[PDB]
Amino acid sequence: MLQILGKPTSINVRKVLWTCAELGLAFEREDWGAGFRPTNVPEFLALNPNAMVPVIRDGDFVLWESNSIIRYLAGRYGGEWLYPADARERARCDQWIDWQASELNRSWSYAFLALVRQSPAHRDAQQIEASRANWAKHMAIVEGQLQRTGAFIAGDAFSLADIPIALSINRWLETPIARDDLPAVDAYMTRLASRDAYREYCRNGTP
Repeated sequence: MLQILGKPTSINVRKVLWTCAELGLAFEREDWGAGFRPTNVPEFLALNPNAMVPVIRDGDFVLWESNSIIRYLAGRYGGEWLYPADARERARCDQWIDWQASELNRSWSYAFLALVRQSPAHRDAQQIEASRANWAKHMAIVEGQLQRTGAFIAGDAFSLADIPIALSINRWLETPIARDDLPAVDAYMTRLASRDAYREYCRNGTP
């Protein structure tokens, strides 16, 4: 049985949990992470030298890095419907998956740590606002893409890219900041409410 190592509140663990549910996988999840079970111990570092979650163990195969994990699971467990093999279709998915991790996630760092995790080390009002502003610019890109598709982030069909992207949008919506009206974004999140796993792991009250 697939093992998922990571606390269920982590956005990156939720990418993995959502993907498992969508694909139809059985799994066991162990709590690891800040506030649950500390990862900076030898037994965990041996699995992931980053000491971060998620990590999966699939038989003797150990993998870390959430976007890499969800790609693996879709590739391994009959997920061609979710992550299409055709190069151009897959590229449309990858662009948003990769951008989510490299630009969107980066943008929200200070504001999220300050306002949601209330970190004692992130109390600079100027940097909170700077992060919110930058985050908002990235959310406007998400909005334009969804106006263009009128459906899902990569096109007409729910895909792997919607998992990182919707979870990111959920984080934006659950952070106590003033936000511009983004109607394509709102219509997308309403569209996703039909998916059981979105309700369970994405729009479930947790930032």
